[PDB]
Amino acid sequence: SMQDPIADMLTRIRNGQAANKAAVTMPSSKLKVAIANVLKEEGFIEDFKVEGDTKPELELTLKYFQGKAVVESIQRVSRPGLRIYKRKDELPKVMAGLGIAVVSTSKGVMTDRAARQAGLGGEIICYVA
Amino acid sequence: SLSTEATAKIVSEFGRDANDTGSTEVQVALLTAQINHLQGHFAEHKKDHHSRRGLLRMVSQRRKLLDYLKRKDVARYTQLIERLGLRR
Amino acid sequence: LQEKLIAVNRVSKTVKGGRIFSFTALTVVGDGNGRVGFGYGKAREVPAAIQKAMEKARRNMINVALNNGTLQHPVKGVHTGSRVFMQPASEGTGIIAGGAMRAVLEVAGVHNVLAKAYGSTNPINVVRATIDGLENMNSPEMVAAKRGKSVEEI
Amino acid sequence: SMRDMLKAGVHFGHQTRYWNPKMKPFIFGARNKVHIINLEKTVPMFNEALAELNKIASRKGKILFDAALSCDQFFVNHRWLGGMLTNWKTVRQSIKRLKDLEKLENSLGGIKDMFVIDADHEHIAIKEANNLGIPVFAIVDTNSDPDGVDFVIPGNDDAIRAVTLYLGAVAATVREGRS
RNA sequence: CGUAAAGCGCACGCAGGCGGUUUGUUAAGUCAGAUGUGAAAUCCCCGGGCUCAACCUGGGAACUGCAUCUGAUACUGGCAA
RNA sequence: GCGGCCCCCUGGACGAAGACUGACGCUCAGGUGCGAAAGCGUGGGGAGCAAACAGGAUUAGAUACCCUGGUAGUCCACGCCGUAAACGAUGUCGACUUGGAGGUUGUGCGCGUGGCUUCCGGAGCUAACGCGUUAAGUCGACCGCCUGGGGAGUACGGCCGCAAGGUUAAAACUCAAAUGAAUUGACGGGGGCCCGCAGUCGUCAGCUCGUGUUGUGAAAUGUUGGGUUAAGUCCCGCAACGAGCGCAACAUGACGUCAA
Ligand SMILES: CN(C)[C@@H]1C(O)=C(C(N)=O)C(=O)[C@@]2(O)C(O)=C3C(=O)c4c(O)cccc4[C@@](C)(O)[C@H]3C[C@@H]12
Ligand SMILES: [K+]
Ligand SMILES: [K+]
Ligand SMILES: [K+]
Ligand SMILES: [K+]
Ligand SMILES: [K+]
Ligand SMILES: [K+]
Ligand SMILES: [K+]
Ligand SMILES: [Mg+2]
Ligand SMILES: [Mg+2]
Ligand SMILES: [Mg+2]
Ligand SMILES: [Mg+2]
Ligand SMILES: [Mg+2]
Ligand SMILES: [Mg+2]
Ligand SMILES: [Mg+2]
Ligand SMILES: [Mg+2]
Ligand SMILES: [Mg+2]
Ligand SMILES: [Mg+2]
Ligand SMILES: [Mg+2]
Ligand SMILES: [Mg+2]
Ligand SMILES: [Mg+2]
Ligand SMILES: [Mg+2]
Ligand SMILES: [Mg+2]
Ligand SMILES: [Mg+2]
Ligand SMILES: [Mg+2]
Ligand SMILES: [Mg+2]
Ligand SMILES: [Mg+2]
Ligand SMILES: [Mg+2]
Ligand SMILES: [Mg+2]
Ligand SMILES: [Mg+2]
Ligand SMILES: [Mg+2]
Ligand SMILES: [Mg+2]
Ligand SMILES: [Mg+2]
Ligand SMILES: [Mg+2]
Repeated sequence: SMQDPIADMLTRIRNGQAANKAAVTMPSSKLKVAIANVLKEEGFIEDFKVEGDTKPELELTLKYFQGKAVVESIQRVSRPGLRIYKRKDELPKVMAGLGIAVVSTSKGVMTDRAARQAGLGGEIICYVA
Repeated sequence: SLSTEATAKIVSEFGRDANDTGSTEVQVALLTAQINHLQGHFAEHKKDHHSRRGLLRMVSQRRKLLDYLKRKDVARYTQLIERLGLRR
Repeated sequence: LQEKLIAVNRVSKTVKGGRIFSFTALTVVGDGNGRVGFGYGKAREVPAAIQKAMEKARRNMINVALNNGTLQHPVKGVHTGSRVFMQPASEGTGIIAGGAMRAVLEVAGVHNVLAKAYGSTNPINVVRATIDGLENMNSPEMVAAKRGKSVEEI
Repeated sequence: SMRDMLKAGVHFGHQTRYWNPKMKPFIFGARNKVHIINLEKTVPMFNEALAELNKIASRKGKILFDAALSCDQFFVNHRWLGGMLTNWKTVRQSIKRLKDLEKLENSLGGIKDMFVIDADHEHIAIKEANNLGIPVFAIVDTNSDPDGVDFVIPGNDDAIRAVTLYLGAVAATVREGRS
């Protein structure tokens, strides 16, 4: 059964980029939208939008630069079978700072850089580069 | 399998209406009716292993629905097993 | 271009008469400034094999975006059974790598690096894994470019 | 322009079973199991293929392909010899033998004193062009892979009538570009 | 873990692990801060003393831990709908 | 695993259009059940076939293969056994990711849309072979299992079994390999096509190289293929393009083989 919707979102992006899809759609959730917001603000995806009400669908517009997909890697870190939490000092650097780690903190989902500047740890959702 | 008429009776007794085929009580009552009916079949046909696998699926499904109902509403659970004459 | 001979190997094919020995030569060439290529040459004699390898290496060079004679970030490279890891290091570290990886990194112009070869250490595949690792390494500028940000934002 | 393209029959693709899925962007639709090419992609991609061919040949270029001789250019119209570009150092000796004293005339007569019709058919030539870093300008039909092609031109390239339109245009544009 | 060693012959299923989506609540996990403790020696850093060194030695850092208190509430858990 | 036809009892799957329940789910150590063939127990049955066995051949021998026979068994009822290359040598569930050609089974208006299934192939993956929307691709959940070849799936102990045996499962000791896939040869009581009165092989028509291209690589291609020739002779095709030594032409013995 479906036991990790976030890993599914990341995979839809990974597989979408590898297949040169313009957009990818999926069942929405508040956490998926929170992650989509971070990906947009850091410039990994172009745009997102939620459509529906009873069964909302999240669409992500993927971005390509010089033919190549911009999301070169995207990996689930914390997962249902093994949750991963880090203190502020132990927050991971992705690609020596050139990538992002998405972190769920008590002040919402944000990048590792924003968590570190806010002085927060949290759950490491995924690495993006 | 259970007849259209026998099914429709069970939906009337245990359901909220004729349309209420989905409720846990109805589902459990329907499974119970077919489990009880098939006792006669397997008394005669002891080596019908293939059909017995279908019976044991009915038994397992009933067990899972009863466990769901027990933790959702103990009182409805208690009423149901009394009406159908189940141990648990 | 600096040129380095990594490995020479005697290979054999059988014929009616007996065995026909020949030689293979694996070489790397580089400008010492983020340009590197490898070549693999085969001949009946060792010096001919090396010459063929060096000619191949010069025409099959790729560009690597260096930083101060070290890497931009940790990189993984894979080819066949060879899996390599390479990490940026501080000045005065030197090339902390095995011989095949060392030859590549030296001619490429990587002075400081920590490396490790996992799996097969077969030179032919280690060199391909290493160059594969280097060529897909991102600089901050291209990251900034693809993400549509400034480098200070990155 | 577009009216004269479909007049010739640029729009007619191969049958749907023979298609390359990479050509899906350029395909407009299908009728009786035959893909129809969108000429609204052809027009700008063709006209921009003329523009870069204007730019290269203005730098004293060598367009390799009646149309070639009209433009003072080189051609291969029989069997492409494997290694004609990548093994040029050897193939020159056959050129040398062709002009020291009909077999080499068929094979090398068009390039004796040295643009793709059908990219799938001329896959060897495109591969050689890619190896040496030579910009390919190919007509790509629905059954064909456009990955090697630098300047894709989505269109028919089986009918001589469609071919004469394309070959006329490139020979026209470059000749006026050199005068 | 197709063929190198490695998918139970197949299934049902208790314990266990895991759990779609929304709101509220809780604050167990998690996170933050503070306080107490974490012997000295050792290791490490900057110094000092034996002609130097080993060795001896001043102060620091470290001891990644544990406990308690006060907060945060995104995520996981509990509870309610 | 299941194959004539008919009836009786009965399990599952799939589709259409709704209605209903409201996370009731996925996986599953231990547990429990089912589980080919052979085999075992009791009672039946026994045409054909056939372990054992007997005779006849074959052979140096022939406890075989071949022949003539032939008992258990193969069949039925009930009970046991619990294993097979029980195989897709590929655990179950869910999501995602270009195409082509079929089979089978529903269903809506030539054109759609479901289920199951077969072949080819793209990216990707893979040591390679290959796999490729029925993944061996990209991910997540849970389980099972591996850790050099042997010794050994053996011993001991436990459990199970009427027995045969099954299951769980070591150690000492011993070796520097064992192994997988693929490559070039050679070889075959493999296949196709040809030739010869059927120092050496052999006057046999072969043997190679450069450059290019393919493969991670050994290597491959060229030299294969369609014809034709005494001839790699020649022609035509062809990721090869050329060249050398042989052939031929003007007795002549290619590269090599046998530490001859
Ligand atoms: C200590 N430990 C409990 C060991 C163990 O882990 C075993 C295992 N299979 O994993 C045993 O078999 C182990 O438990 C065990 O049973 C052992 C043995 O039976 C024997 C016997 O019987 C004779 C010689 C040697 C052994 C042995 C060395 O293999 C014993 C090892 C035992
Ligand atoms: K909570
Ligand atoms: K369970
Ligand atoms: K008998
Ligand atoms: K291969
Ligand atoms: K399992
Ligand atoms: K051993
Ligand atoms: K060659
Ligand atoms: Mg190569
Ligand atoms: Mg190894
Ligand atoms: Mg084996
Ligand atoms: Mg095996
Ligand atoms: Mg299996
Ligand atoms: Mg199950
Ligand atoms: Mg949840
Ligand atoms: Mg707490
Ligand atoms: Mg201390
Ligand atoms: Mg909650
Ligand atoms: Mg039997
Ligand atoms: Mg018997
Ligand atoms: Mg007989
Ligand atoms: Mg016999
Ligand atoms: Mg077994
Ligand atoms: Mg079988
Ligand atoms: Mg089979
Ligand atoms: Mg098996
Ligand atoms: Mg089936
Ligand atoms: Mg396939
Ligand atoms: Mg045993
Ligand atoms: Mg035993
Ligand atoms: Mg030969
Ligand atoms: Mg010749
Ligand atoms: Mg040929
Ligand atoms: Mg002669």
